[PDB]
Amino acid sequence: WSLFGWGKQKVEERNKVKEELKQSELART
Amino acid sequence: TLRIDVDEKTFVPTLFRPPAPQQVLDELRNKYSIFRTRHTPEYIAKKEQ
Amino acid sequence: GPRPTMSGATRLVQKRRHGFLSRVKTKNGQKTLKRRLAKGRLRLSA
Amino acid sequence: GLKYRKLRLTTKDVNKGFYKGNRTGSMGTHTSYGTYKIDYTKVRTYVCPDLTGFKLTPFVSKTIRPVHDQFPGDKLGPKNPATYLARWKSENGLD
Amino acid sequence: STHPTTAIPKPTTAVLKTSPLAEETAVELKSPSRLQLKSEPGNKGNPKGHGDRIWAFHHIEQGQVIYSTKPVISHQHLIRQQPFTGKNLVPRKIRKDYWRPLAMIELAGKDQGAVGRSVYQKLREFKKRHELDWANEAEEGRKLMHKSKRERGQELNDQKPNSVADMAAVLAGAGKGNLMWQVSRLVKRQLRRATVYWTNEQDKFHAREWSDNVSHEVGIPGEAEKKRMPIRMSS
Amino acid sequence: RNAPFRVGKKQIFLPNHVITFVRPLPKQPPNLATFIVPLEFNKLDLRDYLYHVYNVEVTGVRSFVNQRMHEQRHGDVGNWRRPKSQKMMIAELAKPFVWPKPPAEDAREAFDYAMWKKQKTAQEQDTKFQGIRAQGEVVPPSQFEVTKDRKAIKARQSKFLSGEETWAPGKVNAFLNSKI
Amino acid sequence: EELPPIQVDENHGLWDFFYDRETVAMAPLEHTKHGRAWTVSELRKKSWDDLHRLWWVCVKERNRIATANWERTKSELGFGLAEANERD
Amino acid sequence: PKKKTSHMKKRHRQMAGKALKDVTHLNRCPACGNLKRMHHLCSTCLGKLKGFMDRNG
RNA sequence: AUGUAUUAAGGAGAGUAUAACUUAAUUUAUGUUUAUGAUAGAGGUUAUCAACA
RNA sequence: UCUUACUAUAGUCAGGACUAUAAAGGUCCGAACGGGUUAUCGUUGCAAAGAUAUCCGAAGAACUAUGGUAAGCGAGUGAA
RNA sequence: GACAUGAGUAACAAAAAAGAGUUUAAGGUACCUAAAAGGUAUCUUAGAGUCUCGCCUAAAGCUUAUGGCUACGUCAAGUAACGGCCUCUAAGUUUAUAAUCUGAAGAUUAUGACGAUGAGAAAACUUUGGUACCAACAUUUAAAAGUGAAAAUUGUGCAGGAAGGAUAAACCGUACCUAGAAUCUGAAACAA
Ligand SMILES: [K+]
Ligand SMILES: [K+]
Ligand SMILES: [Mg+2]
Ligand SMILES: [Mg+2]
Ligand SMILES: [Mg+2]
Ligand SMILES: [Mg+2]
Ligand SMILES: [Mg+2]
Ligand SMILES: [Mg+2]
Ligand SMILES: [Mg+2]
Ligand SMILES: [Mg+2]
Ligand SMILES: [Mg+2]
Ligand SMILES: [Mg+2]
Ligand SMILES: [Mg+2]
Ligand SMILES: [Mg+2]
Ligand SMILES: [Mg+2]
Ligand SMILES: [Mg+2]
Ligand SMILES: [Mg+2]
Ligand SMILES: [Mg+2]
Ligand SMILES: [Mg+2]
Ligand SMILES: [Mg+2]
Ligand SMILES: [Mg+2]
Ligand SMILES: [Mg+2]
Ligand SMILES: [Mg+2]
Ligand SMILES: [Mg+2]
Ligand SMILES: [Mg+2]
Ligand SMILES: [Mg+2]
Ligand SMILES: [Mg+2]
Ligand SMILES: [Mg+2]
Ligand SMILES: [Zn+2]
Repeated sequence: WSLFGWGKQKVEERNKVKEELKQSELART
Repeated sequence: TLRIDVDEKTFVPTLFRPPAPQQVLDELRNKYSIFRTRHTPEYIAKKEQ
Repeated sequence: GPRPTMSGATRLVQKRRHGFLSRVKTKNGQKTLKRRLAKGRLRLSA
Repeated sequence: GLKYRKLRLTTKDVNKGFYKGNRTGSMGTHTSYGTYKIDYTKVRTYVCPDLTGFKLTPFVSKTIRPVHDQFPGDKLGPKNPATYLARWKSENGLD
Repeated sequence: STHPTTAIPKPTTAVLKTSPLAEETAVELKSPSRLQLKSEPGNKGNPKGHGDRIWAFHHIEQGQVIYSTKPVISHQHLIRQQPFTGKNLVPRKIRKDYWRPLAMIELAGKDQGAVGRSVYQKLREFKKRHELDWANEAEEGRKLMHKSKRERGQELNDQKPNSVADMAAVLAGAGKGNLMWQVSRLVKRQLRRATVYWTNEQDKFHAREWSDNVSHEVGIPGEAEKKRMPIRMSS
Repeated sequence: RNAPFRVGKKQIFLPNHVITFVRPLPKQPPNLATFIVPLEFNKLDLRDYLYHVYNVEVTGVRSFVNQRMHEQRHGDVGNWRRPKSQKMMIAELAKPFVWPKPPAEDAREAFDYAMWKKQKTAQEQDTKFQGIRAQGEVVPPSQFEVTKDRKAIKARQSKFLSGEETWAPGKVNAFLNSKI
Repeated sequence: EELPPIQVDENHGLWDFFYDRETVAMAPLEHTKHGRAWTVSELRKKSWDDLHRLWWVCVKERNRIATANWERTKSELGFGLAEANERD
Repeated sequence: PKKKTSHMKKRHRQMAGKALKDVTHLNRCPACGNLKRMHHLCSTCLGKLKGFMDRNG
């Protein structure tokens, strides 16, 4: 996730990486 | 658009009047382009002379 | 040494001397254009 | 003057009678005392039709898949002047 | 040598409270002047009609105001009414595409031009005390002293809201020697009627309260002929 | 069908222009409408384009051209050129039009302003550092903002010195088969 | 900034540049809820009158997207320039 | 210069008697105990007391 | 660098889906062969998952 | 676009004194402006021709601005 | 091409000049405090302002040019309170036409076109040749007085002082900088 590609993508693409990070934190607990 | 509207057929060909105002053709293509292939008989007649 | 020969220079005299129309319109100016054109110059004049 | 002198000259650089337009079109003629007479035969108007009740929008639902036209066996399928004249007879014979 | 005042509550001669600092209202600080206790002040030594109407023009972009006795401003007004408020902030001339009539004040007396020449003086003396001696905006309101000298000069130019507050004050008897007062001294006094014409209805709301002797009308005479339509709130 | 002005005779049925309606300036009256129009647009066109397309009457139009900085074809490389200038027009509406005020920063969640802000500050700090390098300078180590990795090594330092935890040799430095 | 706001005509001609009358720009999540472009096949069944009226619906639709892009950038609303580039 | 100065004769000029001297005149501050220069006022207590006399008085 | 073949007017300015090029800046159709090719699915923007003529 | 001469169109020269004039003078003292007399500094300079003081002309053969013409086998311009 | 030496040396000296407070944003430290935070103080970077002092001042101020590697929200039918474009022409230019001369290239003359540094109706509403002319100098003139323009009146000297045309609002310029304090020319942030 670059700093100049984070704003070149639609919200759906961005909001799909947050569920990836979110689902990665539920297994660490 | 609703599916009922996209499927409506309203085009009726014509033979004595153009499909649209003759002035519109000047906007679709450039009358003076060097890429014009459809010329008028009066023009070709002047070019052959 | 070098002198400040461009102090008080106007850009109207630049177009009248080294402009594009000063060259296409003269026999000797058409040579300068073709030379710069054959070399690849982007700035044929001015 | 070193470098800016070499850029293309614009109207926002010099003022001593240098004029350059933006290709906005000639809307009239110049008078002999410095005024301008607008010839309204050259002025352009925009023909916008009444859009009340118009149901077509610039988008088509993605449910309806994009399909092209077949025109089987007719090299000049969509441009065939025969299928435009023959189609005219059946549908609209008068005009 | 100049003497600046301090933002301290003071008494007003007007009928209304022009500013929150005002302590009292309609206070006699000096015996009525010669023309104050006069039922019909006259256009004694001035041209016919002079003083019947007063105009106010403002820069629609920057907010600079100019008061004039005639329906049109000239190069004199820009020099004698706009103090230096910073480099590139005092225009070199009047540009017709920026200056518009802000408002116009018309008195009931159609030949008592001496009352308008007084209203014009308090408006021009209040405007000088807004560009100078702005101690009431140094630490409150616009906070001109907390701004850079560049931004401070831009706010000092924006005298349009201040000018509309000088109208509600002057037209309510503010000032000492204001001729809008009418003292009978048979000792009851009242204010003379007036009418303010606005190009923008919303512009008359810069004054927190208007007096009871002023009537508000929309549209200035001669502005419609110029194809300039007035701005109405009700629409 | 009677326009307030005089209409031209050249009919344009399929115009390709894009008109942008921009916000006015803070002190401008509410009867001025600013637009970004093509460079070839003129005052007569906007007056006719605003009435036949949007049904907006205007008593006058003003236009001014905004130039663009000269640049290099490829940013830092290439010949020196100049983009096409921009044309703005201010129409004097006959009916006032007032814009809405922008939403509060805390109420822009529909646009994902939170994530957008973090990304904006990052680029703001990378453009500032690249300007500090353009002056022939660097940020001294004493001025670098302590990151999350430097704040966790200071909490461990106070936990080892205090005596809470007992230091032990690392076990994940390398996966050797000897284990000694 | 503390003046009584004027009454703007509800049916004003300039309300056509705005997607939402409160926020000029449309939320990115609701800005992508559109279909696809008309294919030449579908446009071959329409008369000049329909194709002439459907053209101006795009001219006014493109003006509505340019206006939103300027507001979103100038007012720092947030993201949505990737969702509008597909709509435009 | 007639010749280039060698590494030896340039290292003599740079470090022979030009070693930075360690400051040894340091004492603690009576009010707070922090290290300060001798005969000098604490910089952390000066600002704090200087600011303490500006609030209340 | 040489050889073979083919061809016989060249450049720039600005703009544009930054592999896609001209304000239509990724047009619309035909025929054939498609893994024994050529040299029984998913996918129209989550696109252009097809080359030749 | 420097500079020399010419050319067209324009501008500028505080104040005072003398002289036959209100205005007739390559007159006088002296600013602006134009020169560059002498000395000092500077000399990898602030400056590939500058600083300081001093000095000269300052209604004229004056000075200045924007254009134009004339130069490189022959030599353009040259109060030289 | 890289890296040494001189050398951490010279230099950062236009004879204007500084002093003490205050404040904003981001970030670095120390203490408070261990619920993260917040608070107090301090430093770095980028700003802002207050009180006092001094410097330039027919400027080192303001408004604008030539110009611009400073920046792009700079907004006009015309006059008051605007230029260009446009009309007219001077010095001149002409791969325009005609004629003529000429080793080719070309040159000459006439006409046309083009060419400002000049001339261009009205408006606080507007669309013949001294019966002369608008070079220099001097004088007079918008009536309370003085001063400076504008234009005109009269006159003086010789060095003897243009050309031509007439007489419902498009397009382009409008930002900033004027050289002692960040922008023009001098190779540059140059005491010119
Ligand atoms: K003298
Ligand atoms: K010849
Ligand atoms: Mg086209
Ligand atoms: Mg074609
Ligand atoms: Mg030389
Ligand atoms: Mg010169
Ligand atoms: Mg400029
Ligand atoms: Mg300029
Ligand atoms: Mg011209
Ligand atoms: Mg300006
Ligand atoms: Mg010269
Ligand atoms: Mg003399
Ligand atoms: Mg003498
Ligand atoms: Mg000499
Ligand atoms: Mg020496
Ligand atoms: Mg030494
Ligand atoms: Mg030494
Ligand atoms: Mg030293
Ligand atoms: Mg801090
Ligand atoms: Mg002096
Ligand atoms: Mg520069
Ligand atoms: Mg303009
Ligand atoms: Mg104009
Ligand atoms: Mg001409
Ligand atoms: Mg001129
Ligand atoms: Mg200098
Ligand atoms: Mg100087
Ligand atoms: Mg310089
Ligand atoms: Zn201490």
